[PDB]
Amino acid sequence: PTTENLYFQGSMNIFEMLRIDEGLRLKIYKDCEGYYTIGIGHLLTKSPDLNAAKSELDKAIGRNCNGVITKDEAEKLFNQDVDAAVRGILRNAKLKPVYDSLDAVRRCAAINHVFQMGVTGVAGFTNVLRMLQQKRWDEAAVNLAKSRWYNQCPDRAKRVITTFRTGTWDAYKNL
Ligand SMILES: OCCn1cccn1
Repeated sequence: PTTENLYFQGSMNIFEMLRIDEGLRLKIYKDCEGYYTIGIGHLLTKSPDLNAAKSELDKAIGRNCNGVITKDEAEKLFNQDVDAAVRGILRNAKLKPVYDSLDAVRRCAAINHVFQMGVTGVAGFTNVLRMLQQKRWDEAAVNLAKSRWYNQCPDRAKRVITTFRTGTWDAYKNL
């Protein structure tokens, strides 16, 4: 690895990771599962009603947005959502021990997974959690690749799975 290559891991963190997996959109759009989303992976509602999405948006941002936000607002909402995912892991009796056992890079993958699926969804992956705690990385990655989360929307999940396998940031290189 070059001097520049060795600096790459210092440029990656949970924010940069999710920013790549979720993208950045300033107008309401439907994600790969058909759910109204905005910003950096902020799911507004699972309701099919765009008015519901707009109502949630205005609530979240605090002004009359009419379905559009600024980059600064996207970033603030993103930081709030990341904090929520971390807090959700740390207070959960099943996820905290697994998270604590992980290295720094896999901890980011854990937060990313919770950001995407929510706490109960992730806490339901009983086998994967045991595999991770036992450092069975290849088995964990194969099992994640069986999930509906990954299979219904592979591009948003693939990088996370690779990161659980390797504990490096390589899947986020060379976009
Ligand atoms: O995403 C599976 C790993 N994980 C552990 C705690 C939260 N997530």
